[PDB]
Amino acid sequence: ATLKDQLIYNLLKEEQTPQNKITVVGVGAVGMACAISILMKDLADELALVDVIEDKLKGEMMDLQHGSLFLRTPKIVSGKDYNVTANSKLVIITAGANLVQRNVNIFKFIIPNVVKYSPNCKLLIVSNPVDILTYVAWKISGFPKNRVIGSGCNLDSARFRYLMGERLGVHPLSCHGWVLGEHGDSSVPVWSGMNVAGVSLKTLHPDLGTDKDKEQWKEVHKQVVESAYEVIKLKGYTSWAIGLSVADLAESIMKNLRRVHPVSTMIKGLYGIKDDVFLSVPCILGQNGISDLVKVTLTSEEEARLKKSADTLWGIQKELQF
Amino acid sequence: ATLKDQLIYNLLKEEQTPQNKITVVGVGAVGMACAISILMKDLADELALVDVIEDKLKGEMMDLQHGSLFLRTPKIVSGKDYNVTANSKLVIITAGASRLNLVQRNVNIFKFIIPNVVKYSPNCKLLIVSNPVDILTYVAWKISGFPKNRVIGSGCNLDSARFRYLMGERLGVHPLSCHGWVLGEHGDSSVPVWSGMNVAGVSLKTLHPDLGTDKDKEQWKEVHKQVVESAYEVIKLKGYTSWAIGLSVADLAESIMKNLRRVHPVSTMIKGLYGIKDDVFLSVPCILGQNGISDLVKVTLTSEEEARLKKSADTLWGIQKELQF
Amino acid sequence: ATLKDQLIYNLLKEEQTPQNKITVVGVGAVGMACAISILMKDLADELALVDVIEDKLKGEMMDLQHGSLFLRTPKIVSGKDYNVTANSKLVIITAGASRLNLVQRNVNIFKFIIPNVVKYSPNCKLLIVSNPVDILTYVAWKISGFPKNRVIGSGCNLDSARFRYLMGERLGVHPLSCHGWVLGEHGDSSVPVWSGMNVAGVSLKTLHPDLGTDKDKEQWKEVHKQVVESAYEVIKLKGYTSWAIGLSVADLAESIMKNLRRVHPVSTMIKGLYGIKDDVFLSVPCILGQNGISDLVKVTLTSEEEARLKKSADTLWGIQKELQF
Amino acid sequence: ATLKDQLIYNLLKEEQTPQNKITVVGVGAVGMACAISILMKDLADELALVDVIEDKLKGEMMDLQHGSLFLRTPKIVSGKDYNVTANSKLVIITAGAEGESRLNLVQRNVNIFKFIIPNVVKYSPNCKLLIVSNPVDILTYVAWKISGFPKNRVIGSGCNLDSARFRYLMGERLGVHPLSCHGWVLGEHGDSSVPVWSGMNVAGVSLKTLHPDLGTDKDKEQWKEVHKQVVESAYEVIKLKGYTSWAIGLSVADLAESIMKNLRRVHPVSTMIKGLYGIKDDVFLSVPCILGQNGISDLVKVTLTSEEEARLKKSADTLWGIQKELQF
Ligand SMILES: NC(=O)C1=CN([C@@H]2O[C@H](COP(=O)(O)OP(=O)(O)OC[C@H]3O[C@@H](n4cnc5c(N)ncnc54)[C@H](O)[C@@H]3O)[C@@H](O)[C@H]2O)C=CC1
Ligand SMILES: NC(=O)C1=CN([C@@H]2O[C@H](COP(=O)(O)OP(=O)(O)OC[C@H]3O[C@@H](n4cnc5c(N)ncnc54)[C@H](O)[C@@H]3O)[C@@H](O)[C@H]2O)C=CC1
Ligand SMILES: NC(=O)C1=CN([C@@H]2O[C@H](COP(=O)(O)OP(=O)(O)OC[C@H]3O[C@@H](n4cnc5c(N)ncnc54)[C@H](O)[C@@H]3O)[C@@H](O)[C@H]2O)C=CC1
Ligand SMILES: NC(=O)C1=CN([C@@H]2O[C@H](COP(=O)(O)OP(=O)(O)OC[C@H]3O[C@@H](n4cnc5c(N)ncnc54)[C@H](O)[C@@H]3O)[C@@H](O)[C@H]2O)C=CC1
Ligand SMILES: Nc1cccc([C@@]2(c3ccsc3)CC(O)=C(Sc3ccccc3Cl)C(=O)O2)c1
Ligand SMILES: Nc1cccc([C@@]2(c3ccsc3)CC(O)=C(Sc3ccccc3Cl)C(=O)O2)c1
Ligand SMILES: Nc1cccc([C@@]2(c3ccsc3)CC(O)=C(Sc3ccccc3Cl)C(=O)O2)c1
Ligand SMILES: Nc1cccc([C@@]2(c3ccsc3)CC(O)=C(Sc3ccccc3Cl)C(=O)O2)c1
Repeated sequence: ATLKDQLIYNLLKEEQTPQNKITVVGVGAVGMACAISILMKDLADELALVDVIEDKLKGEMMDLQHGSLFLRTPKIVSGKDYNVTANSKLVIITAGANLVQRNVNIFKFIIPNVVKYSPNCKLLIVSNPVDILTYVAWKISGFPKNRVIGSGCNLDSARFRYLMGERLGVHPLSCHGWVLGEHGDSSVPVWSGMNVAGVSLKTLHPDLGTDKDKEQWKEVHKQVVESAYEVIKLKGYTSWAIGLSVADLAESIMKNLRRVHPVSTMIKGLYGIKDDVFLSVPCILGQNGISDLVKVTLTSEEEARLKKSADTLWGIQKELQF
Repeated sequence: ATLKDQLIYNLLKEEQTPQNKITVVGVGAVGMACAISILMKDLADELALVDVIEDKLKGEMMDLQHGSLFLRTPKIVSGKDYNVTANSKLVIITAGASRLNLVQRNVNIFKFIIPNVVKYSPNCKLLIVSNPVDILTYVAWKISGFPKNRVIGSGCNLDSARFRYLMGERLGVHPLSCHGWVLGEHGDSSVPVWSGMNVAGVSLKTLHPDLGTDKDKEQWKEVHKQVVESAYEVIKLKGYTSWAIGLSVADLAESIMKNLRRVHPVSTMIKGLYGIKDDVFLSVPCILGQNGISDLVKVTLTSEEEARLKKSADTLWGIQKELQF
Repeated sequence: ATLKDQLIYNLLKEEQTPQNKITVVGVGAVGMACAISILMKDLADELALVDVIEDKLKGEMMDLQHGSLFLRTPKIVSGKDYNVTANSKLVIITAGASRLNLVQRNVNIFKFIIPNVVKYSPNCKLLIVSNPVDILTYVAWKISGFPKNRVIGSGCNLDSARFRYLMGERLGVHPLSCHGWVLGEHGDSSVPVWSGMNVAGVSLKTLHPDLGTDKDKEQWKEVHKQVVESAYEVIKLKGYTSWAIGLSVADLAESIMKNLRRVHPVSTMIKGLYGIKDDVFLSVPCILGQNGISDLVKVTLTSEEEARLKKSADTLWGIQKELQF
Repeated sequence: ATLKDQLIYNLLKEEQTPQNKITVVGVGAVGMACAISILMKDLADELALVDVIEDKLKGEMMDLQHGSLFLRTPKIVSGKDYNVTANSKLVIITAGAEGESRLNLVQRNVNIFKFIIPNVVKYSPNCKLLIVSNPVDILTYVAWKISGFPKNRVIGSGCNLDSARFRYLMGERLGVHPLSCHGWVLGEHGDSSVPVWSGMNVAGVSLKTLHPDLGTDKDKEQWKEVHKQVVESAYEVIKLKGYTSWAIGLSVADLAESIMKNLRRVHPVSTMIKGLYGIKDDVFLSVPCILGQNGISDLVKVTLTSEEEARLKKSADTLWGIQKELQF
């Protein structure tokens, strides 16, 4: 008899399926930071990694497996073939190649393959331009709107709260503030909702977020955009902050928490938007993905900025060939 | 008054010393993996990062700070100057660069780092990750002037973790329940201690006396060979290794910061054991806590195992006695 | 020689002291729920338990110690003598029993406890849970002689947590995303701050102007009424409350031990606010960290809310001025 | 429109069948310690509590729900009716029943299980059953017989706590964390448990090899006292506080973690041992078992000395003696 058979008596060999499986597509700095953060948060019983660069993919999988002793995710798998992703509860897309067209072409291959092996999964899109690519994943997959989630303004809001926390000398967890709309350069800081312990900063300081503000709090949102380009300039890419923010969304979904996050969802029917566009609003996240969304009261200016983003996104999206 | 003063009334300005500070020196793939793993394990109330590449260092610090909302480490700092590292409980060194020439280049790097670390955190524990780890732990010990308990080498911690992963894969059991120790010199010359390999206290060697020999039909020696083979394979495939070392270092940091007194295979002063008479650092199971290595486990080794550690000690001392401090 | 000496070689026999010690005074249902929650959150390297009932105290300590394999707190100690509490960073008081006769009995208990706590941990933060919490936080502050930042009352922490649970149930949103503050005097006379009630920064009062009034067709005033009613209902149903308070106390302990600077509704010296001139403790949002309450949030209250806090401060002072120290 | 409808736009009202649900039957000190430990370890997305004392059950549920802000288990439910337990992955039985007969107390607990087990099976036919109620070895057998479940899905807490206490005591003597002190207590849970001296080690270094007198009466250091103290400790906690709760709750949550997360870690739990150590009867005894999503998929075959083998066989004979007389 083998040493294994001498040591262990088997009761049954019955075929089993993962109960809390997560797949990460694209093993670049973003995908790998998502992976390590998900692993250290014990959110999955199985992690699958997919990429087109086979050697890097194998190396990344092996490196994570070598740290198994320090984790509570018993199975880590990888492959170019999507059969490794079968029965995933959540599929995170961090894969990426004007730039719009080549990322749409990457999705044309990825999304049907994801849908084939995990037809009941929630899709979480991180790849940029995130608002266009969440629409692209929704269009290709044929999934209901609740199961197609864009990372959207989750990171923008996290950076905003970090900067707010630094100015006030308070932990970001206790500094509330929402950055909504189009992810990136065109995002909207909702000044009316910025508060500490339910105390509105705008009520205390009516000049908040205006050019007349002597303390120039508008700079806090300007620094959210500036910080992102600064990190790229300094280290060539960003990874840690996005990975942590994605694992926070993954936690709400995997644990059915029904916490509210600023993520990209199909906004048709709000703020005079009549087109099939995805923009960030506060969404309730759980086991069914986006089950509900918060209807934020926006000022005329804020509403106009979301409508302008929606018009620009639809302008690009109506010319898209699938 | 300012909006801050309108919103918040201050009771005291008194800002005390950080109580559970960790410093990571070198922000390459290894140091950053150590950093993220330490952050996600809530081991520090302050994290300091140091490197000579100023742009990369700032970018890495900012990227970690941007994830603050999702962490419980309220202060993340960085700088080329070691004043940012003041009052660290633990300092992790991952900085580094013919073989005697390569080691000498790391000695010259350590000649700059170690006095600067000692200046700002004289009571810290030093955790050496930089390769060749056994030699560089000796170098850090020699330069710092610290007692042996406060100078810890990552040593065979990763080698053992990989061994347990491979053992777990062969047996269909979680690595946490697969016990096995890889000791001695970190890397190619490490020693798998076959006598201690067990599941639930059941010795694999007692069940299978050929275990770890060339006459073994199942070739369990391949499990230790795969520990060394895997490391080169990861380098070939992605260019470096990061995740496994980062996780293993954070596991050591946890025992130290939380004074757990768990047993880990780390590099310590082995003079006085296995006929070793030279000032060399080799991995043995050590009890880790608030004062670093307080104790070590005296593993019963066979004549062959003892000879391999003695040969490693002789080779290490041969390189060490020629180094310029 | 001994088996221990054959197995383990000792490097140093250095006497060490805990770096993150927490003491719980009173091992009743509340005290023990605080201890298990603190243990499962890895907040302490040492946990000390104190009580006057010696058999129950020993039994509780042993029961916790027997679960050590599943915890990361290496030392659990207990005793009637306060020498077991020496060098505590945080001391949690859950000890205690006409309503006025009751207060004086708790004052008598505190006259023994507080000097003993101060003697062995002069630099600790005191966290008062025992009822009437606002009066007993004042009593602990007066007896200890500690600055106001190091005397914290559990106050409206639990009231706010229950409010957020009830708000969450009505809206179908996790309590973490349902923001609402219950301030002032803990218990029956607490104040729900309707203006701050929000989800994602969207004011419920702006959306529903009748919120918190008798005109309200949805009767949101019942949410605050149910916070008070729930507490008496749990007592009626199981005889005491433990789990919710223990979890809420461990959340405060986390901000203090980890120097998080998160904002919590806790009882603090409110003299100088809302026209209050007496030495009384009431709940306001406080920034909690390594120095206890370093700062407080100045909540804009309506004239009605301000009047309720002033009436509570007058009533608390009325009881306080008659206490014998 | 309601304030909720003004604030929130609903995408779908559809509620999925429970995905990672745990049920705790019996809300005494043991059940509630299991419940708080499971909650603080984020093992379940839904926790169900069942008991026959309706007021205490409601009070315990409400108390846990009031701490929701500090937890990541979004749904806590309770009831006397087992419809609240539907689709549980794992069902933990802690419900239990002045000097009566040995067979008398067992039959009282058997009567309770005759009501519980069919109700559990009705609403969660595919669950894993984890038995904590005493006498655990007999009651795991009873749950197995009544349920009709395959042996892999019926797990007894067994010697999990005995081993945890042993490792704590070993750790205290050696000045090492219990996580690094390895040692197995097997067989019959409680008074008749077997310390496996041959497997006692630190870093793979056998204590028995270093100290051949280990676990014998001639031992000058009396290491037998470490196992004697495991049994003595249990009675001492009962004498001092009236019951035990924290240690059992933590040990049960550790088993729940391996099952819910399919970890395949090895634990000393009670399993149907027929076919081992000359045991021919349908009895449950503790051996190291691999725990995962299908419950006990495998077991470790520990080499026992003649004396150790004899003690397990004597336990098996005693347990079968009681079981063959039980009225179902
Ligand atoms: N939405 C947000 O808040 C943030 C988004 N990002 C985005 O994340 C994306 C990725 O960032 P990086 O990891 O730094 O890029 P990267 O280029 O380093 O990694 C991308 C990976 O995708 C892979 N890939 C390409 N085509 C593929 C295919 N057909 N199937 C599977 N994998 C494929 C590549 O081989 C590559 O490994 C970018 O689009 C970036 O803009 C980054 C930070 C924040
Ligand atoms: N002992 C073990 O088990 C393992 C050790 N390693 C070792 O970790 C070390 C680092 O690995 P990588 O991060 O991939 O190398 P790396 O070259 O990518 O990073 C090294 C960093 O050290 C910095 N550095 C150089 N001189 C410095 C100085 N005087 N002060 C401060 N920083 C300085 C560099 O600028 C660089 O950022 C290597 O020596 C490697 O062999 C890696 C895996 C496992
Ligand atoms: N502020 C809040 O939000 C909440 C406060 N509470 C309060 O917590 C307190 C305790 O509750 P329980 O644990 O249920 O009461 P308990 O009576 O069961 O426990 C109190 C313990 O204090 C001990 N004790 C009495 N005198 C002592 C002394 N001089 N030194 C040390 N220990 C002494 C007792 O022996 C007893 O074990 C009560 O005052 C209760 O009102 C409970 C829930 C919430
Ligand atoms: N196996 C082990 O290692 C350990 C086992 N235990 C055992 O756990 C059991 C429970 O301990 P305690 O909580 O202290 O006892 P307890 O008497 O305080 O609690 C038992 C609960 O079961 C309930 N119950 C009774 N009949 C029921 C029924 N037909 N359906 C639902 N619930 C019912 C009771 O109402 C009661 O609330 C005991 O049998 C004890 O021996 C305790 C410690 C360790
Ligand atoms: N790994 C990687 C590679 C390329 C680009 C990036 C990017 C990037 C893009 C432009 S500047 C930084 C991708 C990306 O969307 C973000 S967030 C962000 C970007 C611009 C403004 C405001 C915010 Cl919050 C970000 O922080 O990083 C990351
Ligand atoms: N990031 C980085 C860069 C260069 C070299 C390395 C290295 C490396 C060296 C040669 S092959 C891999 C450094 C290093 O010592 C290890 S562990 C290791 C190495 C060889 C054999 C057995 C073991 Cl356990 C390891 O895994 O990684 C890492
Ligand atoms: N363990 C124990 C024993 C006796 C009394 C209590 C008490 C209690 C007191 C009066 S009614 C319930 C102690 C106590 O202050 C609380 S919180 C609370 C109490 C009353 C109203 C609103 C709130 Cl949020 C509470 O929930 O529980 C607990
Ligand atoms: N809650 C409660 C109520 C009554 C009895 C118990 C009991 C008890 C039984 C006899 S002495 C203590 C139930 C029980 O099995 C245990 S473990 C145990 C018991 C005896 C010896 C060795 C061990 Cl490890 C234990 O620790 O506690 C618990």
